[PDB]
Amino acid sequence: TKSFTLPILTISEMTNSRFPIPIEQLYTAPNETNVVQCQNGRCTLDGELQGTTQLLSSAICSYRGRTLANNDSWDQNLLQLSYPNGASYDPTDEVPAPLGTQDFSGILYGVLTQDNVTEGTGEAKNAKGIYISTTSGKFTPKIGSIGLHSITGDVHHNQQSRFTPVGIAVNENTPFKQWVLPHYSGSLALNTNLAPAVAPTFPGEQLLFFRSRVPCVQGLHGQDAFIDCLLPQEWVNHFYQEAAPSQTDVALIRFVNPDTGRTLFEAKLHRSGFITVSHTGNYPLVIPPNGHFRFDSWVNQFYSLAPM
Amino acid sequence: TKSFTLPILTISEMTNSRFPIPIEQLYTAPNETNVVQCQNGRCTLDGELQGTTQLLSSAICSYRGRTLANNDSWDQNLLQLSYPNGASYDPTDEVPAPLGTQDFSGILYGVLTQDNVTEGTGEAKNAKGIYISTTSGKFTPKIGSIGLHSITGDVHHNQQSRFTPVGIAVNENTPFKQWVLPHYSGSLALNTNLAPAVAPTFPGEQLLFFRSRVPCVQGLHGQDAFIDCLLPQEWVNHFYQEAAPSQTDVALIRFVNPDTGRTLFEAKLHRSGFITVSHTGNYPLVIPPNGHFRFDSWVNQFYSLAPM
Repeated sequence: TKSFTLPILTISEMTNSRFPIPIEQLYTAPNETNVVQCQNGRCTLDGELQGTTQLLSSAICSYRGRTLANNDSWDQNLLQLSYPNGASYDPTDEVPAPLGTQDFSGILYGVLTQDNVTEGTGEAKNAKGIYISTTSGKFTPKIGSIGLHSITGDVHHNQQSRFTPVGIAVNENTPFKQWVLPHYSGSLALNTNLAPAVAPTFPGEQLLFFRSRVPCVQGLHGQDAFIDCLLPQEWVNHFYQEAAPSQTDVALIRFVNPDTGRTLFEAKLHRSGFITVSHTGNYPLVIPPNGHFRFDSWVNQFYSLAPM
Repeated sequence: TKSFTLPILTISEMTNSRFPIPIEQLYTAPNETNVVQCQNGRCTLDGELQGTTQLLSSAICSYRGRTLANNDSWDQNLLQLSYPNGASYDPTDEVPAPLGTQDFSGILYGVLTQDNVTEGTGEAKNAKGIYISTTSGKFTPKIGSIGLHSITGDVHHNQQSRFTPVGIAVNENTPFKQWVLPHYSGSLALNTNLAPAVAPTFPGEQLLFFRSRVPCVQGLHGQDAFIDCLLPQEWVNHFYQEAAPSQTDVALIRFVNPDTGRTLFEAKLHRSGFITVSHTGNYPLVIPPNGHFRFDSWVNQFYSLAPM
């Protein structure tokens, strides 16, 4: 039996598994009416990837394929999605959508690049600012196509194109809802192959999130936009490499000062890949920059954590 | 002795350590006039980071800090830098520049985001297209600031801002030179704290690179823009985590087809963190997509690799 371990990384040495940006904060909050069912950053403790989760942060909310002109005021072009090797996407794969597809509802903003242009064409002429909205009828990544709304630049028809994500956007009628899953097939079919929803079951416990501030290119004045993941990408990749068998349903872990080994707080790491702590209320944790989690032992799902 | 290991990954499961994009190819070539002294993706086999190397691919070529207006027709603003993890940048730190700073000469293109704006301000109005040129006299990241040439959008003064890299650009007088190090202090001072230059010393050997195509938003019509790194970011992170003692100066590795067990080629993984192979000339490797590297043993200085 290979022993279960965690990476020794500090929180600032880890990446959000739902958007390609660094983790900034540990944050615990109740679920209130949210269904916490994100599809990126989902991995069991014994290394089984779930949902739309893959290994590369540079593939999260990234798309590539061939552009196709579309007669619509919002989506002036569609993107026929292709695998990184170039082959067309296969909707029969047992996944909710292409791996790395955005798992939040609202507008994703980024830059499309296409066939290289001559130097004389002008500055950044092969860069197009794009809104990818999940509330558009053309957002059907499971079927292999998404809608591109151009803001800056001219998107050319029938060119191999790559989309690099930058942030999210909120306009007058499209709020950013990080816990509302997109309809990966639009209205044509229901979502499939989803990683399960997660929630604390033991009274007094709340989920502990790895929190990042995602750039917001429109809306949300005077407030930070947040994307919260259940596992950092480095933990997903570690469990995938190690594939250590899970001895019980819950691994007790301790957040420690690495110099002294002293425990700052303890938490429950559940076998399906999420963390709970004993706290009541919204809470951004105050922790030393050198602290990190350490696997302690395997316990039961109703172990009584020390309050933090 | 703790045993040295490699992560089990195909090359499409690897990230370029000099730009946040996946690896696409393996490539070997002679050094001819290039001084190979990149500063990102530098790590010894026993886990010692060098140059400007840090652990997050999402921090490579990313910048953050506060903008300030600048009376210049090219650099209309400067970015007063932090470290990419937000920690105050101290120019007396023993680093060439803030970790993750671009290590190629030319123009880096990306998107700047600033204080969030109201919805009514307009679509993507908190997104600014930016050229960051290393040939500008304002590219002095070691001193604590870089110049921002805005193409689209209005860069606001004295706002906490983030720069997300998208690709490179080539205008009429700024070629993309991936092996010409920037002057991190400009003309005021020479580069400091550099990871050493690398070159093959054994007869018949050449460096082996992990190669990606970087998007180019201006210029290089009909040509591909390549960024070559000495180690994938996943190997940097793995060596940092494991810190396995190096038993000799050279680790013999092999690239295998896991189905047939065939060694497609063997290579020297040097203690200072780079790979050499036995080949003469420019050669993009032809390899099956399921191939991966394996560690064989520690060898001496005069091991003769099988030609590939």
